[PDB]
Amino acid sequence: GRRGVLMTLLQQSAMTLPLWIGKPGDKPPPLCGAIPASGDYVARPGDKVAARVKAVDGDEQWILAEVVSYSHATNKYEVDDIDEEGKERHTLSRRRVIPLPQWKANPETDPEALFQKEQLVLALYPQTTCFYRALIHAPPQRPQDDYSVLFEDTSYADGYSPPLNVAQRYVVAC
Amino acid sequence: ARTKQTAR
Repeated sequence: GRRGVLMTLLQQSAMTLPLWIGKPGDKPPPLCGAIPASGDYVARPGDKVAARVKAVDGDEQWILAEVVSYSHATNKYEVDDIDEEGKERHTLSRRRVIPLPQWKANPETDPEALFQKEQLVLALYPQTTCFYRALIHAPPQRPQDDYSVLFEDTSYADGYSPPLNVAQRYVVAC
Repeated sequence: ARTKQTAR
């Protein structure tokens, strides 16, 4: 069903994210883990993004999406929802598009390319294709590991979810 | 998209 197709697609993308393998003297590039995009970077068609989209009824979400085009005439992207049920190709300003990392940072070689404990991030919430505010609880220790995060969640008395796992592909700066 | 509100 659609649920399964979606979750499978998310796994595929998380798992296929290449590990950055430098040699002595190299630094992790832009979009390796937590290293931000260069100033005035523009994502390429096919690249995955978090995209701030307003529904017809006004609800704003950061959704998982893919760049379709960028117009230098208007400085706007087109992006497509990675969910087939999202039938609208969205036009967005650069401020509504955050490139996802193109490399996984290896905690054993480039730990400065990971988010620090208690950093505020946007992270994809389990069983969804959307990003929400969270604090880093634990970084990955090994290249296969997920982040552990605490989502802001007003259904808890302290305002945070328990530790939930999110892959490096799906954690970006807030 | 699949939202948290839908998910929960």
